[PDB]
Amino acid sequence: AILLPVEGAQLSELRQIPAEGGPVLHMLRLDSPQFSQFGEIYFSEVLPRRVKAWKRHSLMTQLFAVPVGCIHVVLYDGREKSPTSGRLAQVTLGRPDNYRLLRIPPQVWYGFAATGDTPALVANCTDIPHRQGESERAPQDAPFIPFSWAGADLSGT
Amino acid sequence: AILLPVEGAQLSELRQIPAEGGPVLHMLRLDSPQFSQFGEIYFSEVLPRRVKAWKRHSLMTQLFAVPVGCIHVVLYDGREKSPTSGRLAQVTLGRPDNYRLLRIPPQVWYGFAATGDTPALVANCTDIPHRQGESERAPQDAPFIPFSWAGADLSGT
Repeated sequence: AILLPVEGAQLSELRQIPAEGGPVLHMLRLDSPQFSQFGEIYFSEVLPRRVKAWKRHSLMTQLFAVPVGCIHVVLYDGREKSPTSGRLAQVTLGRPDNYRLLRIPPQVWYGFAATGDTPALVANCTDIPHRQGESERAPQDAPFIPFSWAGADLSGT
Repeated sequence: AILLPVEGAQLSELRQIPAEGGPVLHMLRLDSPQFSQFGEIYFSEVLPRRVKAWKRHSLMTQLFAVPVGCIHVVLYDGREKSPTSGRLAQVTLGRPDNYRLLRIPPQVWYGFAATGDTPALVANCTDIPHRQGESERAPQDAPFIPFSWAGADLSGT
C-alpha cells in the first residue's frame, strides 16, 4: 500500500480480472490485508462535474473503490495532533489506470467529484454502519478546509 | 423479502437515498436481515447484450445488487432433493424500478446478461471468499440447463 501525505490515508492496488462479457473487479476480501471489519457496503453515484464535499467521521474508516467512471478525491487533515496536520492529499480513482482502494481514516475530512462527461459510481465498504451523530458535514466551499472545488479541473482530460 | 420459484432464492428491497450530485444506493449492513457473513465484495461488468452463464457454487451464497445499468438473471434449481427441483427463476435487476438484492443459495445455477445499450455493473457480496474448486461452470448454452440465452429478449424495452 502507498502512503499519502495525510497520515493513515492509504492507496492499494485492486485487481481487474479479464473475462468475456466484461471484467471482474476486485474490492475487498476477508483475508485482504486492508480488511479490518465489516460495517456496511453502499454506493454513491456522482453525476459528471458534480461535487460531494465535505464529510468527516469520528470513528469510521472509509474504503473507497470507483468501478464506474472517475473521481477526484481530496483529503484534509484537520487532526490537531496529527503529524500531517493541515495537509491535503489528492487522489484520482477510476479505471482503467487508477483502479485502487483508498483508505480514509477517521477524523479526516473528505470530498470528491466526478470528472469527465459520464457518471461515477463510488463504492464504500465501511467498518461500522452509518449512525446518526457519528459524522459531520461542511459546505463544499467551507473556508476552513483549504481546497477550492470551484477551482478544480474536473475535465478528466 | 420476496421468495422466488427457486427455493431459497430471495429478493429484497434496497433503499435509494436522494442527494445532491446523485443518489446513495444501499446494499448491505451488518445488521441487515439479509446479512450472514462477510467473505468478499467484488464487481462484474457486463457489456450490453453480453451474457455470463452458467455458474454454480458448492457452499457459497451470492448477494447481487446492480447499481449501474440493468441485467436479467436466470436461476436454475439443479438440486435433486429440492422441493423446486428443475425449476427456473427469472429476475430483472437495476434502477430505477428494480433496485433489489437477490440472494442465490448454494448449488443453484445462475446466469445473467446486460440489457439495453449501456453496460451493467453487478455487485456481489459473498459469504465466503473465492476459492479454487468450490465453484463450477457450464457453457452458456449447456443443454441440461433449461434456458436459452440465445432466445432471450435483452432489449430492455
